[PDB]
Amino acid sequence: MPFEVVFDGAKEFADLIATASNLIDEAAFKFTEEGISMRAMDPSRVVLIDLNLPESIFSKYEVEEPETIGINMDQFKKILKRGKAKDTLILRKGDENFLEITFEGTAKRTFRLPLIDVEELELELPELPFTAKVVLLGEVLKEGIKDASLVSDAIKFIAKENEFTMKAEGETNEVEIRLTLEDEGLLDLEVEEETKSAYGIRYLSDMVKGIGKADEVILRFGNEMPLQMEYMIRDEGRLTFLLAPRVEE
Amino acid sequence: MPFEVVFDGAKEFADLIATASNLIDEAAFKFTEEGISMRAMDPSRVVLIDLNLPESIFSKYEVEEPETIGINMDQFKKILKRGKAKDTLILRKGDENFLEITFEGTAKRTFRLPLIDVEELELELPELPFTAKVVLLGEVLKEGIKDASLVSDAIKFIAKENEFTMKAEGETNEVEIRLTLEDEGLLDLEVEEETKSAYGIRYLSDMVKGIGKADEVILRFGNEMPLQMEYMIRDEGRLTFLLAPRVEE
Amino acid sequence: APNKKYTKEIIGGRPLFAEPSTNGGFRLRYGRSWSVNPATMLILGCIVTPATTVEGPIVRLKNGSVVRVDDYETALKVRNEVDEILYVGDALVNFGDFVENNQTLLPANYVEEWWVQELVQAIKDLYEVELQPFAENDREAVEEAAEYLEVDPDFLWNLLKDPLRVKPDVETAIHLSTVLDIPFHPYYTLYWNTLQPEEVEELQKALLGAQIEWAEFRKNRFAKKVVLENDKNIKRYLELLGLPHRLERVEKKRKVIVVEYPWSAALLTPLGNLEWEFKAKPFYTVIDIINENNRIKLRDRGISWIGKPPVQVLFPIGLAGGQSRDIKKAAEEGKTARVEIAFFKCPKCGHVGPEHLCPVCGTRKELLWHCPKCGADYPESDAKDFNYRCPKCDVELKPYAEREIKPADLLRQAMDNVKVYGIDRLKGVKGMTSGYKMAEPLEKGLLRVKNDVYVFKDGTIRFDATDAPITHFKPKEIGTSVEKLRELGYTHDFEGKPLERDDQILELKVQDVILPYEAGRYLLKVARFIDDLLEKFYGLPRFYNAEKMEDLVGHLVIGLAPHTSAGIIGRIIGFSDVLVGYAHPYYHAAKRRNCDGDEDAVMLLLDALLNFSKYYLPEKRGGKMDAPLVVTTRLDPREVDSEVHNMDVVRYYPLEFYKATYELKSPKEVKVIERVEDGDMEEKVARQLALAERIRAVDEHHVAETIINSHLVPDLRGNLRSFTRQEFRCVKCNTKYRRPPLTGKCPKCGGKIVLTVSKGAIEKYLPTAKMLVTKYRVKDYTRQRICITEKDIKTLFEKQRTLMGFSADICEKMVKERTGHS
Amino acid sequence: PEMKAYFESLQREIDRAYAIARKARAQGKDPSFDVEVPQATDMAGRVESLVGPPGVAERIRELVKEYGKEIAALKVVDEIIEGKFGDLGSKEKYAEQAVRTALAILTEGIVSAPLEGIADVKIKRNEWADGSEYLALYYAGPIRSSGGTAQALSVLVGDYVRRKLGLDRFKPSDEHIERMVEEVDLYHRAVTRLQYHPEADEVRLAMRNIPIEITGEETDKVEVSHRNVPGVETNHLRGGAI
DNA sequence: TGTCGTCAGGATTCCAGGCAGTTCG
DNA sequence: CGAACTGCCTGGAATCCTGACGACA
Ligand SMILES: [Zn+2]
Ligand SMILES: [Zn+2]
Repeated sequence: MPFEVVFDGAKEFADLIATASNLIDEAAFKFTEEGISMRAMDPSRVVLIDLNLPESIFSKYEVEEPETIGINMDQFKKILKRGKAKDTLILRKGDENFLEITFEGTAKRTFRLPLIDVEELELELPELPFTAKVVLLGEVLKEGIKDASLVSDAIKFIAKENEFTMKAEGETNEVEIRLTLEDEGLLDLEVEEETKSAYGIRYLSDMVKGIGKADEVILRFGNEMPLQMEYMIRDEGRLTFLLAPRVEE
Repeated sequence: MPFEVVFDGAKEFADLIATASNLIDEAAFKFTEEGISMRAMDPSRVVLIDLNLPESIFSKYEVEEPETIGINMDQFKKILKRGKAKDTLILRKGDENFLEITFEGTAKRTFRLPLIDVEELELELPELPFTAKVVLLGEVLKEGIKDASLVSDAIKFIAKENEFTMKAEGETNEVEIRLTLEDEGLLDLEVEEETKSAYGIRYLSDMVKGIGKADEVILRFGNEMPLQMEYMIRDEGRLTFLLAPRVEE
Repeated sequence: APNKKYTKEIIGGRPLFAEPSTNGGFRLRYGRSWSVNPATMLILGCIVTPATTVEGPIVRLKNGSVVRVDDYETALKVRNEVDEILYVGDALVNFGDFVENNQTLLPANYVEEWWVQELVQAIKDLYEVELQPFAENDREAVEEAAEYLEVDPDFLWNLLKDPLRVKPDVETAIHLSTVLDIPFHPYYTLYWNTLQPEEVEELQKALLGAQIEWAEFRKNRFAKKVVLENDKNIKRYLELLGLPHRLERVEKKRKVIVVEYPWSAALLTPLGNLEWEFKAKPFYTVIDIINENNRIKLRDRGISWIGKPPVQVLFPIGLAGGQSRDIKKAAEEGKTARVEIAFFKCPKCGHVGPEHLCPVCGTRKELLWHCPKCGADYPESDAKDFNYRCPKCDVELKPYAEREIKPADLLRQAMDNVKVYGIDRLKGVKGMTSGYKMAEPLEKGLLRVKNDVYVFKDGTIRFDATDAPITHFKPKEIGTSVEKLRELGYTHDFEGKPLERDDQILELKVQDVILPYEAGRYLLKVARFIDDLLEKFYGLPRFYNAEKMEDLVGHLVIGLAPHTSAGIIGRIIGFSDVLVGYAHPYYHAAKRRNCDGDEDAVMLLLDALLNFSKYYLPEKRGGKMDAPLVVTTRLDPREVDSEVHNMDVVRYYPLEFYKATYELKSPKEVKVIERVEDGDMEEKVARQLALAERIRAVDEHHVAETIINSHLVPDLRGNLRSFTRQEFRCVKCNTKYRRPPLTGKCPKCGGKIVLTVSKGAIEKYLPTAKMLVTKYRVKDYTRQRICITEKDIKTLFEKQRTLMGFSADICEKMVKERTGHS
Repeated sequence: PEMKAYFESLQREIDRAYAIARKARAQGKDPSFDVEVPQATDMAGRVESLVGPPGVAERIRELVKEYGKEIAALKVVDEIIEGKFGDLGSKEKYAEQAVRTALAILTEGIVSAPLEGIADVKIKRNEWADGSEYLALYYAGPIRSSGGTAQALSVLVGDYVRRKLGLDRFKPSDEHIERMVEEVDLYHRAVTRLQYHPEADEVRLAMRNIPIEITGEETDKVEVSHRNVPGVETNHLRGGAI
């Protein structure tokens, strides 16, 4: 139960947990000898967020025993609003339900909070054949989704051999973006067959606005199977969103 | 009663007037041969905001008769909000019930405004002997007061030898800030006993919205004594906030 | 009558949620002419009334022990660690209530006052000792009584002063009971009126199989403590008895209970220290069997079971103001206004305007008359000379006319009149209900706006307040000093003794006010506005000169209830700390209680004298009241005839009716009566917490309700009717209601048209019924649930689904169950 | 004892406030020159300020304090109908004033029902069956919560003034009783919940027992099945009379 | 006459990219 | 002699208390 994690500057982790809170409120961080893990489902059982951070991310990391703790997303969002980019985040926990967040600098800050428990059921996602993989930049996808957000909500991604297309249909508007290997927004392609699927972009737009511009993304999808967008944190941690498309035309 | 003030640093004057006005409306300006004094008053009658600006800071400070005039700086904040950093300001008053504001950086901007009349009695500050004198800058107190306001409603100040602790207490989460010699922003302090006081942020986070950075803020208080928070600019201009101790026993 | 009342109580609140442990009734304390202890309200549906000076209920905590609620501190301490509610407490209902429709007599109880009255009467007729009960006794009488009863004279004095406060020890109680064979002590008498003697036999067996230690006092072979094991018998009635015991766990046994004195003797001495043998006999209650197998007869204790728009100023703008109708906005825009208003005319200056006095000159302008049909104008003299008839148009001469005016430039007059320009938000009226549609002081309206107070459509300033009279009055509670009452005019107490003690129980004064801090602050703001206006209107010195909360105590205010055209004048003597208050039976009569409103509006005399005008009353229709036309202050309650009847009302217990209560007497016996007289979050949380506390009280055993369906089915029908009607309204074109046929946009306003969806309420009410049907299973409503869910589904026609679904739903479960059963 | 002196001091302060208000209103900056809220002397003053007439206070006090309030009000209404203090208009106006004064006296002058809730009272004849009479009681807004006791007392005083005037018994027609029971069931089932669920036979017995017919006013825009009923100006719902 | 939902709306603070001042081969 | 690296600061936008509306009992 007791642990201590010290890191000089955690604005990335702050905005990450802010996006997780905007996604869902009930979340439990499992602390194991390897690091931290979290898996948040959806109240409408349509979206799944997963994150893992090993012990090669923060500066100081001392854990006693692997367990599962819970932190309120509202109480955390009421905490990250004071995180300076040049601060030293220190998360301390003992045996009692007291969580300490410490910051060292021009004034020693220390906030104590109660620790409630979360009992969300965890189940391993079954393996599914992707048949479509691609690695792109985050800024291009973010600006495309922000340009196609106001016209409609169903954005259609089509992928063929060395070809990608992001389109936005409708009745009084149409948007189209082409992507090839010699373009300025595609890093690499691993397409297998001709796939095409339309997805909603509310949670998409929120989660891609929460992520910075220089970060990269890896999309895995198929014909009509759910999409998985993954990315890496400091080349050590992993974070993946997963959500199914719509059946309509 | 005619007088005139030609000043350079209109941006500094405007932000200082806004900071004096961010707290509360009432403000009696006293024009004297020794300088410009000001006593700002509130309906709560708990906080008195007395500033003094001498002739050394003013570029051209010409007086003919010392007089007091009561104004609310809320309606006057519209004109001083707009303005560059390097310019010339001229505040003139004559025998008529009008005030002339000349703005000249590179062109002419004259403003003839009416003179409102508010009736209030000047109350002298209680110069009680204290046992705690701590000097700092504005950023630390700004952060602490904003954290207390957005977290809870009660706060307790405890001063000991080279140790200034402020415990913001509420119901769920509890904040604490520590000030020691390691903080380069914190200056020396005169403290002989463990001075304890209690405050709230019901009317404290206002002036924070106007607190700058290059202004040395000294605070004098004792064991549950009225806090005299004076702050100096350019080693010549002074502005003190005298507040009664909102303590609970 | 009691069964009929219990059945008719189903018309309101969640039905079929009665506690099986304690019967559905409160205590009966006969008083001349309801009140429940606030401890039950803190531990927690009808009209409420506070009574804090009495005892409270008894419950059990999380530790397993049982304790009773006594005072506010302990109530607030244990108001969160409760496990199950056993008893409801001892609330007071009286006999002087004007109840009709053959309300039968509620069974009374053996009270301590009646008990000690019987005791003193018995000792008086036996040992020939005269005494005066219900008060402090005389020296010689109390001395001879103490000598006869082996008690202390000061203790007897304190007992006669207050028997509930000064409770005697059970040892001396049984000692004095052994001399007269009087019934048992009620306060230390459990409720046994709901147990079977066959189960009582097992109780005595478990008591014999337990541990017991004794202690005796003055030839009374009573006891000292009983240690029992909770597994020796069924703990159902052992917990339903409602006795404070102590629980112990680490004693070589899982559940151990211990009852010490003065709580173990209260259960052992009625059983005769387990000396005689108990037997089961039908048609004879446990108390009857006890009185049979004992030389002492007892009585019963628990037998009484009874059961927008927020307009501020009056400025007619109509559509010229649109929706907000901001005079500042209108002045900035510089637009006209077509109003049907009455204009004035000055004989000297000649200016025309809707104001009363002409501010340009020093006189007041007169009112001109105009025929709206024709184009003629005539003054009041010509109007009264021409018999109020115009030769051009044969219409009655009306003072007002319909024409255009420019408040944009007309506002400068009011500005220079008020001389103060402190205003942030201020709007005028939209419609006029009066026939003459007279004006309103714009200066007073601007002053009210700058004071930032509320107002109704009446035309004056009145604020709501809730009060409830009580039988006594205490300066300690009302917050007034002895010297303050002396300089007020009080020189003696309710018994003639001088006023020296702050805790002096007094009779309820007529002109006293227990009024909350919010009402006090509103009255302070009203007085500030009043002094400002009287210093800015005519230059009058401040009469009240009130600037603090305590300075208002002493002046006079006026109360008024709906359907009451007369304002009751009261004096400002008192205050309040709680959100409620108290009143007087004369200030609050039946016409002010059953008048479609319990609260009453308060006002100041100067406010009425300065802002009251009959022209503020509508022509034909009217609100909850007409107008505070006349003040009234004289309510002489038989001064020279029945002053004793008016004064002698508090703290009397009729021994005659207490003895003659179990004989099925007629409650309508006027002779005996005269003889004895002589959003969503708060509501949802409250409903869920009420259900939870009812479940804790009934020990997790309940059924479904009916008012949920009585709210849902009309909601569904109204929702369907609104969806089939679809009456729209243009946004800026606020008056022109657009037809349900869509024409794209409003032809007079090229924008969206606000529609009446009315679908957000049912979408939020559905989870309530879902959680209710998930917690409790009931029939006859799963059809309604599936119908409303499918209605929402096919009105929207859940378009996305993953490979792993399995959405848990008791609705789908019951649907599949019924499908398989079909 | 000293309570009389305390009330005298209270009325002295009230008179001081009244003199202050009069000195203020002496300038005349409002269309009003007299005191709008005067102090009542007794129930006689209350009923005189409510409906008047201004000067029957002496007779009211004499009758009440000499013979009891009930027969006092009875004789007062008798005198008002007979016109002892003079004439005030027509017989309909006399009956209206008598009913209003009687109701204000029996209610002690607290309820404004006869003041504004019941606007006018007229007598109308039956031009269909035999020429009997009905009270056209033009009501108003503030009558929907007039109070059950006040409504019963108004019915009593109406029957009393009808017996005084000597009118004929109205013949309850089939269409009249049908529309009455229709309005009753409509108000009970759709308009608003009722405090006492009535019965068809009971309301029929009541409508047959009322000697002269009663015709109220309009309440809401709800029609009936039998359109154009003789006697009523429209076919709306008389929920107020119900 | 009490309650409950929706909508827009303008005033507010927070975030981000352009204008400006500044130390590096 | 040019290029990143900040302050900062003002535009753009998300948030929200207030002011309209309709629904039931
Ligand atoms: Zn004039
Ligand atoms: Zn005419």
